[PDB]
Amino acid sequence: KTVVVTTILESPYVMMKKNHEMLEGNERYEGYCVDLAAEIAKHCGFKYKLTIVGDGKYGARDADTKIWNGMVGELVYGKADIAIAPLTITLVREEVIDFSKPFMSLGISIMIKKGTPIESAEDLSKQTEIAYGTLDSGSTKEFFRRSKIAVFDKMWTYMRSAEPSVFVRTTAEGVARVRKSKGKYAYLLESTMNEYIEQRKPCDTMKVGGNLDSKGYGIATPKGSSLGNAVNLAVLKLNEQGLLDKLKNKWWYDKGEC
Amino acid sequence: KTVVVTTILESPYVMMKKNHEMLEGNERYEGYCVDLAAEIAKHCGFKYKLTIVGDGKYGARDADTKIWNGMVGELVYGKADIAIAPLTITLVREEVIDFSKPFMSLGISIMIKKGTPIESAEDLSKQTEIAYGTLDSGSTKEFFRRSKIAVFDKMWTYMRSAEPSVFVRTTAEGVARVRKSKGKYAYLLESTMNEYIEQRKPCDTMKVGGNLDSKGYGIATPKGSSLGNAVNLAVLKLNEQGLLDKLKNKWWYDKGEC
Ligand SMILES: CC(C)(C)c1onc([O-])c1C[C@H]([NH3+])C(=O)[O-]
Ligand SMILES: CC(C)(C)c1onc([O-])c1C[C@H]([NH3+])C(=O)[O-]
Ligand SMILES: [Cl-]
Ligand SMILES: [Cl-]
Ligand SMILES: [Zn+2]
Ligand SMILES: [Zn+2]
Ligand SMILES: [Zn+2]
Ligand SMILES: [Zn+2]
Repeated sequence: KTVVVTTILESPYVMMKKNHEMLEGNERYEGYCVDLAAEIAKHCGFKYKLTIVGDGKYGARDADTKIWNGMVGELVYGKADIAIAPLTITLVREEVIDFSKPFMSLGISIMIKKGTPIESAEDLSKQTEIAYGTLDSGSTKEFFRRSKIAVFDKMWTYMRSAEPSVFVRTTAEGVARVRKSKGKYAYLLESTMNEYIEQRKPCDTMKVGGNLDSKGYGIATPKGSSLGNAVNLAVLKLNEQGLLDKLKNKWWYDKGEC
Repeated sequence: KTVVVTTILESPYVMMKKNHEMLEGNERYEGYCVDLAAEIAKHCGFKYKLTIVGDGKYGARDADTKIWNGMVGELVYGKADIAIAPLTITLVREEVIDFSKPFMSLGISIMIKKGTPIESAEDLSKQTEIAYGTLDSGSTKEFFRRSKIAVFDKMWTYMRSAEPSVFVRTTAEGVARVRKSKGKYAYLLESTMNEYIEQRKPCDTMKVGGNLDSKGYGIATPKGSSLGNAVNLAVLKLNEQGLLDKLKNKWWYDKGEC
């Protein structure tokens, strides 16, 4: 009866509360997606258990094993009933899981340390002094891996073979690498996160250029899941009444520091 | 076998070619959605007939009759198999028809004649000198009609009773009214269209303030339609390979005039 919700620790979507070690269950977490799960759960009338993805990944299909990892894997293999997280709706995932209409719109963007002489993807692609990468097992990397668009194909060719590896295991590590590389590392990630980090101390990073592509985050459920149909309508409802915009302001700007 | 596609004449989505009177069938039309239908049809392998919505409306449910009009009505009542147009994904429509993942993201925006002293929805709502309205039988009007958000509820209260009526039957009429009202009429419409018009002669209008809400356009099919599942995957594919961004640049900017 209790719906298992898989998610991933990613600020400001899901964060441990400062005093989480004294709390149990869902109360240990806070954030935009934790607030969103709370809303969906009560408006849809069900009990749920928030569970952090074991491997801490969003989800990609291994070429060798053909196995899905991350949150996508938890849904594909029956470990979770719904994923409420900043999970990008993409063709390859849509073939194996169901997504609700987008609860948030965004795009791939470039994060640089302030002062870095880069203003766009074209600039990055036509130079080597500034290394750049993205998150492993995420949609951004798969976007670049499968892209045949000139500029993006060139960036992928560079990234897939760059040494040291330009890929990071977590967004936190990518941001930390941008902050500690003295302008020599640019990080490709979704605009929403880029925007979030831009407003967090030490305020030493910035989003440059426009978005490279346009995507959306949706709540995901196993293919042909009964719950998915209802959740999709619940998300549409929450959006129309301004709850999602309200949540965005609360977690991005009301808590900003720059 | 031939899929009936309902659409609406709305530049730059669907426009009659200059020499359409000498052409027949689908060849009479051109535009972003005509290009999009052409893509979906060949990548999904089907013949189709583009058909303009009889009443020229997007679709709303009459309170008295409870009947759906516009393109939504054509799908609900079996007159068309798919609607390929700038049809906004909304809760009330989602209850009766199926939408693909968004092929375009946008939001409600304000269109004003250049020079009009209005910079936001709050400004409009706290004054009466400048009348403002939206399109009848569209999602923007239903957004305002059902909204309980303070500012939007106040604007709806004003609009529903304003005299002369602030509602227009077509986007063309709303834009014309903005252009001929000498700053005394502001028009609420989706940002994509606002952006389009801003780049068309006489270049006397402009989009002001940020978007009031965030929405998406999806391709619509009758509920539980087999075609919908496949089209949704086709749209996801087209987006990932940059066809939609390519189409946007072609119909909005490559043809701009301001
Ligand atoms: C963590 C986040 C959200 C900033 C992100 O930034 N670049 C990405 O690839 C992702 C993950 C992506 N949303 C997904 O679902 O794989
Ligand atoms: C014509 C267009 C697209 C500019 C528009 O602008 N305001 C609206 O309500 C609509 C129609 C809407 N997209 C719909 O589906 O009802
Ligand atoms: Cl490597
Ligand atoms: Cl009236
Ligand atoms: Zn609620
Ligand atoms: Zn290496
Ligand atoms: Zn094609
Ligand atoms: Zn009247």
